[PDB]
Amino acid sequence: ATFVRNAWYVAALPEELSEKPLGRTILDTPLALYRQPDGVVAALLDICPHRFAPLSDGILVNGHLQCPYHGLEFDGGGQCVHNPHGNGARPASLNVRSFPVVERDALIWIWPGDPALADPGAIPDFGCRVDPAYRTVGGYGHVDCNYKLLVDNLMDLGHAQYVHRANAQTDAFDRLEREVIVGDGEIQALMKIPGGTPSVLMAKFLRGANTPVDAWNDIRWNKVSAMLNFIAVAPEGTPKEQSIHSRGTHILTPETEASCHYFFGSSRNFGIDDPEMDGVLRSWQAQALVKEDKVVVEAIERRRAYVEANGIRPAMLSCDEAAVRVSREIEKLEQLEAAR
Amino acid sequence: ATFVRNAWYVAALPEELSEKPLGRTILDTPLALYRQPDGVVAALLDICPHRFAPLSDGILVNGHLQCPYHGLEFDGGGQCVHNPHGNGARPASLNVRSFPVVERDALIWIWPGDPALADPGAIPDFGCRVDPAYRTVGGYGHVDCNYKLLVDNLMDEREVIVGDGEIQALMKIPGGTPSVLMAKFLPVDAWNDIRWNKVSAMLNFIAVAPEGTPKEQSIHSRGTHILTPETEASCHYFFGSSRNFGIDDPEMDGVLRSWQAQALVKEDKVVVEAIERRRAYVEANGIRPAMLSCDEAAVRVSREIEKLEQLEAA
Amino acid sequence: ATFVRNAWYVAALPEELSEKPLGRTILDTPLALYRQPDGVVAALLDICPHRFAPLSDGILVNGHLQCPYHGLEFDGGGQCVHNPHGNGARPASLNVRSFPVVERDALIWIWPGDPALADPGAIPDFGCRVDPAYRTVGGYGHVDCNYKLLVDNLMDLGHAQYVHRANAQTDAFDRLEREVIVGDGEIQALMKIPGGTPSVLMAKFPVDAWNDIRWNKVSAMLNFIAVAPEGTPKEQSIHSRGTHILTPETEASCHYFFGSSRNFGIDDPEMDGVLRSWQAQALVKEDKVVVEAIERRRAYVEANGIRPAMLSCDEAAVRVSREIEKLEQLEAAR
Ligand code: FES
Ligand code: FES
Ligand code: FES
Ligand SMILES: [Fe+3]
Ligand SMILES: [Fe+3]
Repeated sequence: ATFVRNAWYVAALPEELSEKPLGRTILDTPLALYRQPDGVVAALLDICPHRFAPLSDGILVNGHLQCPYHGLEFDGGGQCVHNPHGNGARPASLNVRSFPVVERDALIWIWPGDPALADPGAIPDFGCRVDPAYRTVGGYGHVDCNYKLLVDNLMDLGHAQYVHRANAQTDAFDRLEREVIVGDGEIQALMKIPGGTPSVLMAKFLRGANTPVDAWNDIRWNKVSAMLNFIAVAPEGTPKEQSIHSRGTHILTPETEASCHYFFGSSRNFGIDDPEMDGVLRSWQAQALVKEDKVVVEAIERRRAYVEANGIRPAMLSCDEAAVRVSREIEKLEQLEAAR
Repeated sequence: ATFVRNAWYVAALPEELSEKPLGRTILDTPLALYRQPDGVVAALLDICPHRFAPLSDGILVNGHLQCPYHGLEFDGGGQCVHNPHGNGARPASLNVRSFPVVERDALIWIWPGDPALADPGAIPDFGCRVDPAYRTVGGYGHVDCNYKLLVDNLMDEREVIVGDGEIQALMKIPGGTPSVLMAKFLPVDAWNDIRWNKVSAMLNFIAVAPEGTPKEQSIHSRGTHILTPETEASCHYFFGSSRNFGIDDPEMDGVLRSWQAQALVKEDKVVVEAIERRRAYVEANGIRPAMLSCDEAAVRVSREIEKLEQLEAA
Repeated sequence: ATFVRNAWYVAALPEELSEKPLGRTILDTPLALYRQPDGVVAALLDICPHRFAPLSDGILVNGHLQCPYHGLEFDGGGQCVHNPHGNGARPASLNVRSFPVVERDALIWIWPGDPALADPGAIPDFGCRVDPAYRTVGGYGHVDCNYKLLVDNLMDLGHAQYVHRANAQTDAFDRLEREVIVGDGEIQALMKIPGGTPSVLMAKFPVDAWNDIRWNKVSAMLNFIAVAPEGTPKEQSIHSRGTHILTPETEASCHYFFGSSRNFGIDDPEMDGVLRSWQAQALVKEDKVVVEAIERRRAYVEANGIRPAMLSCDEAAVRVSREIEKLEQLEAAR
């Protein structure tokens, strides 16, 4: 598998983690992820340097992760801090690899490449997730596809018109206005849907109001595979910036070449103290993201062998510009990294 | 990934198909099989030309299959007939592969190979299946073995008659014994014949009459036994019978629709699936099967298949 | 992948075998194992020479294994003895491979390698299993690891302080002493565990305990777990001699034959229960979970050239591992 290792990836949502380790593989690298007694998250290679047992099946002893096999103890920097055996000697050979972690924007970011190069300034901005003006709900999904298929999915949100038609179909789809803005390490795909009846989802945002609206569904990509969308709806002619909206976290992290982790969320500026609106967004996430999109991209992954064996290449449509530009940027990053 | 692609295979029974597409893989080729509003069956490659979504997860829009991902619509010839996006242009690059398909003898026949060579006149004759003189019932099953194993099993006064892409194994038993099924409709002759056509389509003839009687006027069933490879190690099995006895008996219909009664009893499925699991060992150790006297027809068939494979190798 | 094929392996416990065949794969070789009416065990390649059906799914007819598919019948030497078809001729091509088998010490040993070379004198000694002075209970487990991982597990029995902490803990761990003695195709790790409080298990039979293990090539081990009052001679201890015998199934899976042969409470059903409970919990659950997890990490370890870092407890396991690697490479280079 080719992955871009010198980049930050979301490995977990903070609420997934505790003093009980979580074993999760990112970029074909098995990790043991836990929150220490002092609250700091650690990420260790989930392979004990002694005989390769899963540290993730161990427990904390004195805030130190104890290997379940012969009881070596490790701190969050991977240092072996206790060896129960013989003279108890702890040479550097017993230290386990530790991965840089930044807990930011209610995300656990990990750097899986050269730890010397881990630069917190490179972490994409998802500040809305911790902004008290936004209400955020979301979760985790596992998907049996190459993460690039879900990047493709997200970078053409037009797919919602079909894949999510029961919730997302608009009668103004024929009048979509698209632009693509290309920045440095960042690409935006903008979509405005002018003058339509609100979709079923947008009508729920508005609490049933069914008169004509403008809607937007923009998305921002940052390398490698972190996206933030803007789903918004307002009375015709009222500015974007004044709209009720959800900024959607859509972040992918490769697991294996043919599987990935999907971290999703909605950060909304409306109905902030409304458990029933929470439910609308959670049920949307459960149906759209973890069911419908999964089913499409997992089917596409199953067709990979045929496509490759037969030299089949995708045929592009007018809606693909942003997805293609992103795909080419990822490929470029992949090749740059394969040189190092 | 060794198949004989240049041949007609059954992909479905007609009763499986409707305006809701069926996704089924034959010879490692995923198909979307559906009936258009005019009744006519279409068979498209189950891979959208845009981004490779399963067209079989789509629905018809004005009789045209719509990709479930971004809404490209296709006709039964695979032509893209609507592009929702932008200027709506439909360059030839948006067309999807369509397979030669013939509905005949209550079977859906598909040609997975070189479409230039697909001659509908070469489709095997299963006419009994739509002959009103016969009551025809049957069904479908899936098996986790190479189809050749089931062909071998099927093909096991004798005579074996060998022709070009057809082989017949005939057996007559004078003073023979009615099958349990037929006994009650009767000093008998019995017949058990089977006909193979390339690659894996068989029709048997199981019959009993008073001695003397033209086997053509016997009490008899003609059994449909048609295999289609799914992967190298799995197959589809279409079975059925066309009978001239008890034609209005629904209980008889029932037992003749049973997979285990008519096609493959569980104990034999266990055996053939186990044989498939021994393939790796057999190949690694250069082990070849040892044939018995009962294998004569199966061997002849096996050799013809291998020749057809070898042709396609280049 | 690479196995030591020229060696005896346990393929079954005798109690697993009957006139109903058992299909089991050893060293990537599928076998049909059964007991003939005269009591003699046969082991045939589980691939009918006709069309490759599992003979192990058939039954015996007049003491002969009958293929379930078209009913060829075979004797214990693999000779085809009946062909129900045609003239019933039995050409030599119908015979099936039969493997050398020795039933000894309440074990079924099979030689999967060059049959010219199978010397029954080479089978290691597990005589306690049929010694009237000992009571033996045990069984079979399947494990999704390469057998060498479970050899490691068994040869460093100081994982029991952690993996088996609920049953096997003892404070005296601080003060382990462990002696490795190397012999010819045989390695032992010995151990006094002195003056200590007994582990939960020991209590179920201040104490001295011992926990020795003997390995013989390829992967056959017998341990010695013993406790006695402080100051008591190792040899007057109540003890269990543990059968711990591994046989490769595939590159990444194995068969585990375990047993306890004890010299105490030998008429006592409650003790049977303590031992069978330990075997169930320790060997088939806890150790299984660890080694199966390590197996899953193999791809990463190999891809990244990672080598193990050894501790003071590892000598015996390392010596054994070196001997197996040596046998494995000695064979593949011929
Ligand atoms: S494998 Fe971790 S201490 Fe031995
Ligand atoms: S994958 Fe079919 S329209 Fe996009
Ligand atoms: S496969 Fe055993 S008798 Fe035919
Ligand atoms: Fe979606
Ligand atoms: Fe253990």
